[PDB]
Formats: sequence, structure tokens, C-alpha cells
Amino acid sequence: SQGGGKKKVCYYYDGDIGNYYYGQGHPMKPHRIRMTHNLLLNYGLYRKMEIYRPHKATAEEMTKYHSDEYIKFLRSIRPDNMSEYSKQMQRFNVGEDCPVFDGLFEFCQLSTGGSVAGAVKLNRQQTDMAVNWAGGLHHAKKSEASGFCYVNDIVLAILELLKYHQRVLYIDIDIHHGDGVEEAFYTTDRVMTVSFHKYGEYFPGTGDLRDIGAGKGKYYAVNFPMRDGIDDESYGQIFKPIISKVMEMYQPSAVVLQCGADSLSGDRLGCFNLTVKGHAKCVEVVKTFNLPLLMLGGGGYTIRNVARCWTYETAVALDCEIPNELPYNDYFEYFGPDFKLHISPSNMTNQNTPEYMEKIKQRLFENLRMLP
Amino acid sequence: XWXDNXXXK
Ligand code: NA
Ligand code: NA
Ligand SMILES: [Zn+2]
Repeated sequence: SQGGGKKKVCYYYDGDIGNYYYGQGHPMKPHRIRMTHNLLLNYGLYRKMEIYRPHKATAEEMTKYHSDEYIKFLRSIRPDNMSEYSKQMQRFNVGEDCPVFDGLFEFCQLSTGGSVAGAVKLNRQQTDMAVNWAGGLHHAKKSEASGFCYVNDIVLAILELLKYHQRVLYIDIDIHHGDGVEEAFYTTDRVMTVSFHKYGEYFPGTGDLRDIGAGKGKYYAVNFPMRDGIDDESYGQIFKPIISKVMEMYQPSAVVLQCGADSLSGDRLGCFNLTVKGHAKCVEVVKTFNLPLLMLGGGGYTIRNVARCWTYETAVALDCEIPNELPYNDYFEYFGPDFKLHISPSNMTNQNTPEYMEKIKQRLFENLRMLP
Repeated sequence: XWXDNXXXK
């Protein structure tokens, strides 16, 4: 072995995922997963990967991390009985940012099922990469919802990988800080969480540079705080060196990569200035280390760019070059007025000076030096 | 996450 060759990819998708509706005006649109799937099908990428339909993760599988009281609430709460659970809705942070909608628990089952099934497929060594764009809900806590996330599929999928992998690496390129995954593994060295995010008057308000873990997990939590308007060049200058240094020091046997698309330029909620190529550059950098890799979705609220980003990142995982001309698809009008696969960055100012990026990286290398 | 007015959200 030398670390190369085309990798086998297992892809998880349920045709019913695009019908769940968060409500009028809510930016989280599960329809973006159906757009992504339909776009890569018209590109012909189904011929290069195995497409699986995930099972519905049971309440028992979810209670491997979440509390019984919180999961039982998710099975019970519905739009027709919210009045009876008005106290429990506030206790579990459900009702506003994470609303109640029809099929809420089923949506959590499908999103979680794809992640845990991918981790099982990786544990059994039946694939090199597993893709679940419905996953990556990195904000969900043990006993409460947060940031549109109800069940933390990442934590459950990593707990599955820990059955056969001594050390697991979690990388989070969502524009928001992966607080839920970091909190779950904050006091253990068996999981290292690396999050790149915007910090400063931004959800969820965590992810400071000085948050490095606690207890046996000290120096096993990495956070790169960023400012508005970071572009592909500045992002690529720090991602590859930091990920390379993490691989050298931590040496994981399995990697989980949350590919939140809300760090792209023009996102409805994000304020970064990344393109699809700059975003997908993170995928092929993690891919070069030739470790079992679980690719998950997450943020992304300009859904036409979300479909672009995750389609191209699927082709990157397949090492398949696809043309910039978008083929016809069931949502062709969503991609106007250009109908191109790749996007161009805006003219917004990059408040991340090159010296700032170099200073934060230098202080992170100091923390990585404290590993055995 | 969605909106402003404190707490980010
Ligand atoms: Na992140
Ligand atoms: Na940790
Ligand atoms: Zn996000």
C-alpha cells in the first residue's frame, strides 16, 4: 500500500427526505438534499458509487448519546399537541429556532440512519468513503435541540466508529462552530474535533481559540475562529497545513468530515466568501490521507449553491471530473441565470488579514505540540 | 441561527 487509488463510495439517500418542511420562512430546507441527489443523478455519478437507502434509526440507537427523556419527547411532540408539551418544548429548546413540524422524528431517523449506517459500512471495511448529505447536524446536544438540529447524527456515527477505531478525527468546515460534537467528546482523547468557523457575535457563540478540551481530552479540541469574508486562497492557506499537522500528531484511524455549505459565498445565513472549488478543496485534502472517511452534510441555506457544492464534492470523492455546464434536471430553473456548476465569489471585504490567519495557525501548532 | 436580536440564533 502507498496511499492512493480510486476509493469506493457508499451513498445514502431516502427519497422522502425532501418532503419534510420546517415551516414558512425557515431557512433550513430539506428539499436541498433532493436537489443534490437529482443533480448528481443527471451527471451520471450513480454509475460510480453504490447508492443505499438508510434505515430509520430507532430511539434505542439515539439513546447511545441522547437522554431517554429527550428522545421520548421527540417521538411524542407533534403540531397538534404542542399545547400539552409547552413546558417540555422550552426545556428541550424546541419551538422557535428548532420548530415542531410534521414528521420531525422521522426526519431525525432518516438523517441519523444514514450516518450510523455509513459508520457501520466503514467499520466492516466494506467501503472507503460513506456519504450522507442529510447528516452533519452538529449542534444537537445530549438533552436539547439547537441550530436546526435535533438529533446529533455525528456523535452517534462517531460512537459507532469508536467500536473498531481507537482514535477518530472530526473536521467541521461549516461556518458555524461544531459545538455539539465538540461538547460530546470534550473530555476524551479518543475523538479530536477540529472546527473552522466564524467567531464573534455569531451562532452559537462558542468555539474560541482557547477552547482546547478538558481532562484527558485537553489539547484534543481545535478551533479556528475566523472573521467575515474569507476567500478560497486564505482558507486553503491554513486548512491543509493544520489538517496535515493534526494527522501527523493525532494519527487517527478514521475521519468524519462535516461539509456544511453555509460557508459558501452568498449564503442566506453565512458571511464567508468561499466558492465550490475552495470548499471542495477541503474534501480532497482530507481524502489524500487515505483513511476511512465519513462525509456528512449540515448547514447551507442558499439551496441552489448547496446542490452545487455537495454534487461536486461527491464527484471529488469519486475522482470523477464533471463539466461546468449543468445537465438538465428536475430543478434546472433553480440554478439560473447561469446554469453553471461552479460559483464566483462576491466583492465583499476579507476581514481575515493574512497575518491574522498566520497567527491563529501558529498558536494552534503550539497546542498540537502538546500531544504525545 | 435564524435571525438576530440576541443570542445569535
Ligand atoms: Na465549523
Ligand atoms: Na476530544
Ligand atoms: Zn451552519
